[PDB]
Amino acid sequence: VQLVESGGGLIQPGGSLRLSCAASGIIVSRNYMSWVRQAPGKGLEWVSILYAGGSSFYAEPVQGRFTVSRDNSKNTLFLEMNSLRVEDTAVYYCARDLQWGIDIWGQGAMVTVS
Amino acid sequence: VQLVESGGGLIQPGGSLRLSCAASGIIVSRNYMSWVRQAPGKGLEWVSILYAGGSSFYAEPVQGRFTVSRDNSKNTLFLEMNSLRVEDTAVYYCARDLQWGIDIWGQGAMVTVS
Amino acid sequence: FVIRGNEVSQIAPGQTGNIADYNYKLPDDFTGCVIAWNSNKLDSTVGGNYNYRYRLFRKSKLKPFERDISTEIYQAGNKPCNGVAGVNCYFPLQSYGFRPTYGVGHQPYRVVVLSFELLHAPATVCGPKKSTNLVKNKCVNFNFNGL
Amino acid sequence: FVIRGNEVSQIAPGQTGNIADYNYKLPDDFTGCVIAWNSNKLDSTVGGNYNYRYRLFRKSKLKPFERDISTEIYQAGNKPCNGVAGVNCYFPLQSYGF
Amino acid sequence: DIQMTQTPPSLSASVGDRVSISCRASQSTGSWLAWYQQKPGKAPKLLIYKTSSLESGVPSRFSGSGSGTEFTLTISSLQPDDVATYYCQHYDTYSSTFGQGTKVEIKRT
Amino acid sequence: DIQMTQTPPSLSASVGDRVSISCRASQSTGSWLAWYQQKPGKAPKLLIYKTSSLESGVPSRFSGSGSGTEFTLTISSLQPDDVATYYCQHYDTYSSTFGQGTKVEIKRT
Repeated sequence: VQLVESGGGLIQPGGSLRLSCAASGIIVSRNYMSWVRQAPGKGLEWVSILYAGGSSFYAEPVQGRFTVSRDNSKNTLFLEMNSLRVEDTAVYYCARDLQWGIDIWGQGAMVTVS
Repeated sequence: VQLVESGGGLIQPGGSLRLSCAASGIIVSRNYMSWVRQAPGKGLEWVSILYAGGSSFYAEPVQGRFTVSRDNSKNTLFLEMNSLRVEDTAVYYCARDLQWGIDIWGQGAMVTVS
Repeated sequence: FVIRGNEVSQIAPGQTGNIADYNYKLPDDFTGCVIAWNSNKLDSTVGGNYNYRYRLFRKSKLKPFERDISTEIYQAGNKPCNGVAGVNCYFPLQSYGFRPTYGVGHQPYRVVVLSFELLHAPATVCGPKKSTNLVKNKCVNFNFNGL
Repeated sequence: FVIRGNEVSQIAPGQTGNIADYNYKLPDDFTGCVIAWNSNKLDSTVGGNYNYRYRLFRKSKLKPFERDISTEIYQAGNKPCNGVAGVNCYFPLQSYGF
Repeated sequence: DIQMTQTPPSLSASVGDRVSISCRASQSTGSWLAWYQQKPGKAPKLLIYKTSSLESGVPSRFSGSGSGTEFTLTISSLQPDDVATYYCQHYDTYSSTFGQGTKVEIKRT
Repeated sequence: DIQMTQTPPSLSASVGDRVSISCRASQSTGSWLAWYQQKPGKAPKLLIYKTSSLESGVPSRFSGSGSGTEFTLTISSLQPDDVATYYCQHYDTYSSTFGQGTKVEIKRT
């Protein structure tokens, strides 16, 4: 079970970046898939989550700007972010989530807003 | 103790003045006394101090110009302003200095140089 | 137990934090030792070690050596959560997520609190692993284990 | 030494005053005596006795019985005056002028 | 119910800069707007009550201000610890709401 | 040199309210700062000296605190005797430096 994150990069404030996360070893349609950004020098921030049933919950700071989705055929987590603020830059991790919480993380995707 | 000052008035630039301030209720040769001017629209500026021992300590701008003195028999502080300047206009207050500081304030004499 | 890198210092008398406050309380008069050594290979793999869970909140600060293994629903709001995980309801269990190239402040650290307890009982655990030889036929000083 | 009559009151174990805290410190547990008498005729002259000097500014509160013999120029402000007399940079001694 | 905003949504400034953020509402409150600060992984800390008087411990650089629909938060100097989310908090004897917040971060090239 | 700055220059509070004013020196003075109260047409009255000693006669409601760079006067409850200008003076045996002045008034509509 591995989560390969890509698409994180430099984006102007208010821009739109699209983060992709290939999932291997498990099907994410049957798994909670969360986006947890850890700000450089700060802790992990569980900003987004998409259940196995298609329901999505977003943190209020990113609510209305961040949407979590998945491609079942491609088995890839997707974070679509728009109107990005300077405070959104972090090492994002796409992550499997279970009853005990997050179970599998990623190698880390660097998203910078400036 | 009451400090009553006189000599407040108008004087031409470069002239000489002698501001007086009687001290009542204490012996002037037994306490520190001070001259402190407040310009119109400014905080306080302590310009000189005469000790009860006759040790006169003048500020460097007033060093060599103003002469602080006390008449123990008359128990009155005197200030001989000499070589007056335009900046020498202020409400000048005699005051009583101590270990704690300036406790007795004189009513003040207006000083206008123009 | 195995904790994060930053929570080792919390295991100490007179200290506070998250693990020291809501996972394991070291009394201000704790007697013994705290020993922390790295088990990054022994615990953390590339996929992650997730049999370790740590508490983060509790009703009050845990009493010294008072153990709370229960996974009960925590109620500190206006209405109870009645077992389910609803609004203003957190499951008090979260896993660390150990990785083999983690930062020094997050690698799996084995912390062991060797506590010495003395009560109205004999010293049935001792450490007298110190013996000399037994050379004979001289006027010597001998101590046959308290003798 | 010789000090002003009121200043004699400052010299006491743990007491206050500029002389009591910046020229010489008497610890609150002091054991001994302090004997002060007027000698105005002995020392003071009509021209003023300026042979006596006293410190008015020091960086730190004095330790008991600790004395700083040197008279380096005190610094209090934003910038050091490297021992130069000037604005906010004064000589650490003043004369009584008896 | 309650729907009040804050401006700007994203703020960035250097060390020692002055900060003037705004909270605004559709109607008049008069007596019940407060200021709180929240950092990632921490609980809110009360900064200002009555929009003009500083809460105990809130630095002189920090200062509320403002009247009417707008509420001008004046941080007299933006120190690194001031980098956080600023929320207008409202008092009422029932449900109430929490604001979107003003998230200030470090300005860099 | 040594300059002290006072905040807020324009404050309107009411009797009973606290008056929290801050005077900050550019560098460390240690303890040589004094709080004074002056009314227009009147001489300043020393409210506190050494930034922590309650001056003999000034009401205890005034609580001056601070050291080095920063200092703060806190009027626990405003009263009409407290409706005046407030100054901070760096203490020096010579001319020294005074504050710009925080004028405190009665708040009204």
